[PDB]
Amino acid sequence: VLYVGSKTKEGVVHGVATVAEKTKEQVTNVGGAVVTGVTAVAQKTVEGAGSIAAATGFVKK
Amino acid sequence: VLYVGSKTKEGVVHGVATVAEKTKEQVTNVGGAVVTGVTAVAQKTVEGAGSIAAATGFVKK
Amino acid sequence: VLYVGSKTKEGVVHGVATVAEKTKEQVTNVGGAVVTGVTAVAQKTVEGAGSIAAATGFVKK
Amino acid sequence: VLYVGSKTKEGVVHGVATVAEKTKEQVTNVGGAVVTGVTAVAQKTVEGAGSIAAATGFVKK
Amino acid sequence: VLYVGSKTKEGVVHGVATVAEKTKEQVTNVGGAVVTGVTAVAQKTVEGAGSIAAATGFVKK
Amino acid sequence: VLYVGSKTKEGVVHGVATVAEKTKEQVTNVGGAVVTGVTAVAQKTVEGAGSIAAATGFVKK
Repeated sequence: VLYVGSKTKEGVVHGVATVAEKTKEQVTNVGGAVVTGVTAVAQKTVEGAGSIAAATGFVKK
Repeated sequence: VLYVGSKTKEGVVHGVATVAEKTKEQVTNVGGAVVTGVTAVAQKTVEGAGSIAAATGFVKK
Repeated sequence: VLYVGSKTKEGVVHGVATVAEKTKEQVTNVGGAVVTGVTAVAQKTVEGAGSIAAATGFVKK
Repeated sequence: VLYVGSKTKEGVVHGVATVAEKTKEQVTNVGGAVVTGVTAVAQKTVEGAGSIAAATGFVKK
Repeated sequence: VLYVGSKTKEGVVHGVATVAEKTKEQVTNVGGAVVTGVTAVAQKTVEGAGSIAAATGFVKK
Repeated sequence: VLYVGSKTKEGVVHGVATVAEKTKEQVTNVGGAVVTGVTAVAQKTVEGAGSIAAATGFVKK
């Protein structure tokens, strides 16, 4: 009947500092799924499936 | 009946600092799915499936 | 009937500092699922399955 | 007689990532010297005095 | 007679990540010297006095 | 006569990650010297006095 939600945070990312000094970064994929280098991600889902970094090789049916 | 949501945050990203010094970055994909280098992403879904960095090799049916 | 949620946090990441000095980073995938390098991720799901870094080789049916 | 200096670094700063979330930052100075917030500074001096963040109240003579 | 200095580093700073979440930062100085918040600084001096964060109240002579 | 210095490091700082969550940081100085918060500093001096974070109240002469 009454909802006084104030300064609420849901799925929040803040204050991130990153440094990546790589001389060689290589990815080789053959028929699959590769997810690499996810940083500072936020989301909110209502009545649904919520993935961030989800890999699936294949779905044979 | 009453909703007084104030200063609410849902799926929020802020204050991000990144440095990437790479001499060589290489990706090789053959028939699959490759997701690389997602940074500072935010979203909100209502009554739906919400992905951010989702890879799927293939869907054979 | 009454909900006075104030300064609530649900699925929150903040204050992260990272340094990655790698001379060579290599990934080789053949028909599967590889998830690498997830950092500073937050999410909130309501009535749904919530994954962050979920890998599945394949789903044969 | 011979100097084959190669890829030499002297006074070098690189790859810096910073985040500063401050709600209130205040400085009050009365007759002195205040140095605040030096970041990612580099220099090289030859036959001279080299300061970066040097404060001196006063020099009465 | 011969100097083959190669890939030499002298006074070098690299790969720094910092996060500072401060609600209130205050400095009050009366007739002195205050040095605050030096980060990721590098220098090289030859035949001279090298300071980075040096404070001196006063020099009465 | 011969100097084959290779990959030499002198006064080097690298790979530093810092997080500072302070609710209130206060400094009060009256006629002296205050040095606060030095981080990731490097230097090299040749034939000279090298200080990094040196405080001196005063020099009366």
